[PDB]
Amino acid sequence: KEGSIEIDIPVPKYLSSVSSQETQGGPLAPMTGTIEKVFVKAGDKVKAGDSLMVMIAMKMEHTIKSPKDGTVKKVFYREGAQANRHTPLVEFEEE
Amino acid sequence: YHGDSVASLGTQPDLGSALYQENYKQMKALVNQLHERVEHIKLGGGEKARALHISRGKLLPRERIDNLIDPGSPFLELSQFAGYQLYDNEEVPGGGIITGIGRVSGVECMIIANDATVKGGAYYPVTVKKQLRAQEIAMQNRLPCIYLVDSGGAYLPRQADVFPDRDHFGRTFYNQAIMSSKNIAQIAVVMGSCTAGGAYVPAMADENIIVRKQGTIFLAEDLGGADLHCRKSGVSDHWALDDHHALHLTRKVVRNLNYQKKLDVTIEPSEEPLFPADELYGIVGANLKRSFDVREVIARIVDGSRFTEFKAFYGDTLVTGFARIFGYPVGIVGNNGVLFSESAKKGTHFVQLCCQRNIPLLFLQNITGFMVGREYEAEGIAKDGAKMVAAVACAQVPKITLIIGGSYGAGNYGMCGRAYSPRFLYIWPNARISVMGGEQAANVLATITKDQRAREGKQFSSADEAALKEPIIKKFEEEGNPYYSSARVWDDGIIDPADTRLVLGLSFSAALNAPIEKTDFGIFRM
Amino acid sequence: YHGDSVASLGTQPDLGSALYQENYKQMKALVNQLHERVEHIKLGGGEKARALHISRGKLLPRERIDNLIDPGSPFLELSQFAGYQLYDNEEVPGGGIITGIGRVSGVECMIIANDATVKGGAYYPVTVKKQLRAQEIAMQNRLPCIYLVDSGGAYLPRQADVFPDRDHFGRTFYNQAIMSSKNIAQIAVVMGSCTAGGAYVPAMADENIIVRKQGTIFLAEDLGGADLHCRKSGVSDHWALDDHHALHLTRKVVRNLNYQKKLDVTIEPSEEPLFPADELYGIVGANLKRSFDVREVIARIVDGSRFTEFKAFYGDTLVTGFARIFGYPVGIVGNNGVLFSESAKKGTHFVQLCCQRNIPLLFLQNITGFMVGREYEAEGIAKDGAKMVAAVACAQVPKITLIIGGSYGAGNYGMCGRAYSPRFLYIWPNARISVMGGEQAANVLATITKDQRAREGKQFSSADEAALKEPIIKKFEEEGNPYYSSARVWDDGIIDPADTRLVLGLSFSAALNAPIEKTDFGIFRM
Amino acid sequence: YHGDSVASLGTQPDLGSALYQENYKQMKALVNQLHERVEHIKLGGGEKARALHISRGKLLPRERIDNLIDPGSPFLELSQFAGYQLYDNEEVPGGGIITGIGRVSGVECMIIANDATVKGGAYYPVTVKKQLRAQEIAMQNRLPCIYLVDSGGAYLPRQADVFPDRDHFGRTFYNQAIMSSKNIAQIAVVMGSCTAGGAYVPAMADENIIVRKQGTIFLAEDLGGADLHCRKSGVSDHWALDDHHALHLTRKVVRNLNYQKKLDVTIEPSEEPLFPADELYGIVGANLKRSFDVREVIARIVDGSRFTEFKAFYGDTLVTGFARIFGYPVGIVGNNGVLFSESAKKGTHFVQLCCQRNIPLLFLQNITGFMVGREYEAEGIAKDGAKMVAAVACAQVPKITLIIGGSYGAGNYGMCGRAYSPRFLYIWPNARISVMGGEQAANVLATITKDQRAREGKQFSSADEAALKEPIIKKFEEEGNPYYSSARVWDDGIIDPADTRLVLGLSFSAALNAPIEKTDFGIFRM
Ligand SMILES: O=CCCCC[C@@H]1SC[C@@H]2NC(=O)N[C@@H]21
Repeated sequence: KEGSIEIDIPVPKYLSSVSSQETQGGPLAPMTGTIEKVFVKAGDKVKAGDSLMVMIAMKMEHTIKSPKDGTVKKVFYREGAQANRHTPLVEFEEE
Repeated sequence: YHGDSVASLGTQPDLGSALYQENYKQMKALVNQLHERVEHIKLGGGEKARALHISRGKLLPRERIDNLIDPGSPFLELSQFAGYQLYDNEEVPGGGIITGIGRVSGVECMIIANDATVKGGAYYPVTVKKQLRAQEIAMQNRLPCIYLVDSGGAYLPRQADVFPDRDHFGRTFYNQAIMSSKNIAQIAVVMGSCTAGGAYVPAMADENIIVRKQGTIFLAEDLGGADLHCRKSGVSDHWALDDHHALHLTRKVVRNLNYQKKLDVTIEPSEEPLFPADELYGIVGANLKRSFDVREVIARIVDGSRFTEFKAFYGDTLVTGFARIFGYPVGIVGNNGVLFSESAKKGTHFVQLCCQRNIPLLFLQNITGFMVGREYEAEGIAKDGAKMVAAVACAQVPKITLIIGGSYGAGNYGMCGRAYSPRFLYIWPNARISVMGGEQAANVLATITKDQRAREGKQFSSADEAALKEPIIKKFEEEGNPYYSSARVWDDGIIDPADTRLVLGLSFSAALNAPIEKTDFGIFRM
Repeated sequence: YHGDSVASLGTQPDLGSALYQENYKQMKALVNQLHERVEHIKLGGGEKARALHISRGKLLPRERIDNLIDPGSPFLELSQFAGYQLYDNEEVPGGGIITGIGRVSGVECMIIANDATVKGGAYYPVTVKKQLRAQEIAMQNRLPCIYLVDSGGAYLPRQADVFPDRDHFGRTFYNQAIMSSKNIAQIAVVMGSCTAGGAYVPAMADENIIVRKQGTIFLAEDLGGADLHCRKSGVSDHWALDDHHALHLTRKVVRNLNYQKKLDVTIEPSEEPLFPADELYGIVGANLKRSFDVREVIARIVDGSRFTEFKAFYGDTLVTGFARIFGYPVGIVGNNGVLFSESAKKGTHFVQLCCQRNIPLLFLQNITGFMVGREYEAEGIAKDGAKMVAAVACAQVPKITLIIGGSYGAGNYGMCGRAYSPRFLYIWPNARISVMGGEQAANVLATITKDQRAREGKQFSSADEAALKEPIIKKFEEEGNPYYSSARVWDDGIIDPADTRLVLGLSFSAALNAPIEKTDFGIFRM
Repeated sequence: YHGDSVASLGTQPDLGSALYQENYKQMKALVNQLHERVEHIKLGGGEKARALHISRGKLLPRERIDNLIDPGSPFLELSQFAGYQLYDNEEVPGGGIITGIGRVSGVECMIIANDATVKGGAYYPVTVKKQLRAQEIAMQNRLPCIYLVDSGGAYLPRQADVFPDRDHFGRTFYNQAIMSSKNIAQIAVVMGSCTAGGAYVPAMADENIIVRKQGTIFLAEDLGGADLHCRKSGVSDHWALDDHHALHLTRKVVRNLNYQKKLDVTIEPSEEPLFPADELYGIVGANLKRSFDVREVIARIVDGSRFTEFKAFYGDTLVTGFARIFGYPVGIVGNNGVLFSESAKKGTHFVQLCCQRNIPLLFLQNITGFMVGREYEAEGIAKDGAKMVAAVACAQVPKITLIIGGSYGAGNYGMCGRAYSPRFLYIWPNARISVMGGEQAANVLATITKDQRAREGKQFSSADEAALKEPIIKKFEEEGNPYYSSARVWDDGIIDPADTRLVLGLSFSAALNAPIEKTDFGIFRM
């Protein structure tokens, strides 16, 4: 009744998967929504914070931004497509 | 204390990848082909034969099994494809006999029922082999045997392959006598005519049930299966009005066996694997030339996808470790490449560990073709491969083998082939089995001819070589097909990969009906 | 039906009595002395050695055990005082090795860890004896052995007492091989350098775990304990990143032993004794000349202070009866005075009863000095005392001995001394052990001298006699001290009397891991 | 059919060669030294003690044995040199006890007689160890034990090393009780005073004989060993007039044991070796640095010098093969150089063969110093040497070890050292035993010091190093001498090489009194 407190138990490194997949293919759609704008061509050099796509979900605008300064290998969606939640939007060239 | 958190096997496959899409499509077609062929075999002799069978008041053979086993219990049928295209112009669905393991009155039993709609229930050479295989399974696991007898005798045109030899029809009665001496109940239900030489099956049984009007036993009603057999002759222990009554009586007989199952192994609560089983379609595919990580297969069949690997970095072409399937402990040995000296040594060490602790063993055979390596000084492999052949043979823990890929040459023996008496042996629809792979054989043939041609001095032209090679490749493909092998009883059935976990769970559960014995090894040639 | 009301042992001591006050004060001082000495031994080599040990990323030996055993489980350490003042100028806390019984993954195991902070983990003669004692305990009770290996090899200056003989370092590998042949798991974790001749310990183990950077195994990283040992050489079964990872792996290995404990004895719900245990301080004291009723000790350790005495009025100097400790049935034999012919006969009868019913035996040794009786025609005692020595030796039920007082002469043998292989042997801080009591020895020496002096005619003066006597008394006191005896491994530890019930409960629980065998007796010389 | 002609081992040595002349001269001197020292030990306490002993009408201890055993039968005495210079100022010839194996009434028995002329028969620490070793030999071979009891009790000045521990005096009665329970007859003859605690030995025996006037048993004539002990007390089973009468009674007692020897092994007629045994003097010599072919030793002890070598060209540093000694089959393992991985594997394979066929094993230890090879990547040896240590330990066939040369480090363990319970262990007068050879130890010490000196920067001069080295070399020589080792009971005796065949024949014959058990091996780390 005073309040609520959360305490975290440290996770041993061994149990944590060593060398987890490191590369993330673009921010994942915040939710299932229509793609309203695409700002990136099949091969485009982008810097962190460069808007890649705009998505409207339940009437709420989200702008996807570039995670890395890597050039874009490919785009998985085009304008007007409906993208499901947590589906890769952009592929980045391996560096 | 069992609260420790542990790592789990498996990774999420790339469903979008073209390889996964192609592999899933190919494997799915094989599974669909397997399903529809079984549907046809399900019909037995055919509509005319089935209509005649029912017209006599008798149940269809598969309906008899449905009524015999406990309501809703799974039934593990064996060798569904026996006799598939085995004989040139005769169709013998399932070999004329249905065998499997089901639960009767809460007890796991082996059920052997003649299919009277197929050639009137006559015994073809494959029919004897299928029955003998079922009896071997029942004895090794101490499973009571129930014979639903409706037979027409031996097939005279092929008598030489049925009557005379040790593994011929005579062995059937020998097995019954031996199991009876070991207190493995033998129950016979005569639900149709018992022909000459089949009259022994009711007589050799511990307890016997005969149907009033349909049943006839004679070495027709007056001669045998008569009220004479039930009362005057005394061959019958129970008298049944119809097929339904006889099946009800059989359940009562099993309930009076005074048997209770006891487990020799430790048990832990069951858990489902962390990954879908149908993903095995994309992961494995149908192309044996491509390679996959066997750990992916393991991750999708073991409880919670938990696996403790043994000697992970030594002899990496072989994977060994401990897991649990439906709560049972299991030691898994699976191929992950070409066998090496280190791999054989690693396997031999692992098999000793499992035998010491009385842990059942599961083998996943996927041997590789020699296209990658012509010889690789295989003489080194011979010295070590034998150590594994010798440990696997002497192991007394229950052994189950699953062929998920190729099975060629001496690699088959080291991985507990049919010759090494695994309790069960199953194959996936994409497997191939042969003395050597087809291509290698062709090359071998080519060299001999080219050189001999050289002694003559006659020129073996490039065309000549190809012409020689093509028939050989064809023969090997035809004879390594999963269907050829299963048509003859080399395995206990072709199973859908999505059903692998269920089949293994049922098989290991049945194998645990017998106590695990101590293992005695021969000399290990160090 | 277990609802019968029964009588209970024990009486309330007179806390106000001067004797109780004095006895409590003396015993308390001994316990406090015992506690603080263990605290010093707890520190091992010292601050500089401990700081160096941690600087290499390794856990301290006792922290390793804490992480290995189940959370919060008690740990029964053995022979804490091995090597206490054993060597003239060298301090070897605990003998350089820590041994005890703890629960790993719910299984009772024997843990043997080298203390690298003590002389770099070198093996002193007492170190070998302590390890050999631990292995003997593990084999007799079928306890899996876990070796936390961090050693520097044998101590060359004392090689003759380490290498050659049967009970020398070589016996360690012999014990490992024998236990492995009996399916008593041998698990080795190399958490530090394995020196010449210690490389065998990882190799002789059934399963082996080695730390990535710290571990080295060679008959340094390149020569042994290398990725070479883990992969190229194959000596390593598991590869661990650090000490924490290795301990986690060890717990997984034990969980896969496929072992479940089974009890041969009947079990009843546990109950605490009806009297406080700390009252034993006042009751017993530290003066061995005074006598106390052993029943008082029994009343404060058995469940509910319930005791069924056998032959109470016959041979009253010995007390025998049935009780229960933590639910286990136990037959208790304790001294209550000088041994007589009736006492020996009564004991022999009782031991046969316990062996017939497979009941564990507990001995409470408190033998009396001969100050009260010079001879008492001890020739009669010889004829009967042997009957008890012979019954006790042949008994196959688990036997535990607790020395709560004196232990002199043949009385030690009859009460299951160290020579008679009790599963465990413990001593209270007030005990004394010798061939004879010190005073008697002096008298014996005096008589011989006085008489021989008489033959010479030289006068042995009263002063001369006293002078002769004093050194003898001193030697006997020094050598009978509980610390002298425990420094060498004659007992498994010195225990606080208030902890007697807990130690017995843990010890009997461990001893029940092995099935109780049938007892075969020799000829009873009637 | 046994008429096949076969090849024979051995070659004629070059008697004229200087090496042979020198080797013969050196070995002969050692044998002469051994003989004359035994002559002195033969006299026991001395003329005054012997004269006093006879003056009481008692036979001398060795005359008692001569009269006890069958006329003209050989007597295999054990540990003749126990206590040789063991104690600083006290001479204890033979440890005060005479033990050996002889034939009584046609039955092989172990005879344990106290030497009353040595310190009045008091039990020194070595005396207890010698007796315990004799009892261990009797139990392992099922030899009846005859105790010629004439003792003065424990040696009080060294009580702490006699009374308390498991392998101390108490164990003597434990062994008697265990052997009696196994139907291994225990016969005691009290031919002199039985002191306190020795009165148990007559009582713990199955059958007992006491001399009328001399014998006294009490925990003097009136108190014990009285007509009271013979009749009133009943401790005595037979009453003897004198020593001669008691020995005659003992022979009658053994004849009534209802025992007949049965052989588990095949037997062939005996044949003498084709070469003289005394040539071993020239072949072997006394210089351990020089090397000889162990086959030469074998050729001069086996029947007809016939030997079937196993894996002759593989791991040639080790020699293994089958032969026969006095008709018994034997598998011989002998060192012929430094142990390698191939040698260890070859030995492990051979030991499995002998255990499978129940063939006794004989080991000939001659390990080599590391002067030739500093390391040779000994890490490889560790992986394989253990396989041999583990096979040798688990072998259940009778094992006899003969040290004909050096015995250092882990090579001792692999060749069935004292720690591995060989039925008998003998050493030639030229042997040396240590943790490592002396020179190597010095080098090791030198390196540590030189480097530590370097950290200080203080110069370790060449002289400084030599000064450090000399004491170490001396210690190792003193402590590896055959006499040091035999003085303590590490071996069962020092034997003349010319007597090797006879000693082995007697030892193997005695070891065959017990049935050969099946061998159970542990896990072979492949
Ligand atoms: O369409 C769903 C409801 C909210 C958006 C509708 C917009 S609000 C501006 C405009 N005026 C209307 O009456 N409807 C649209």
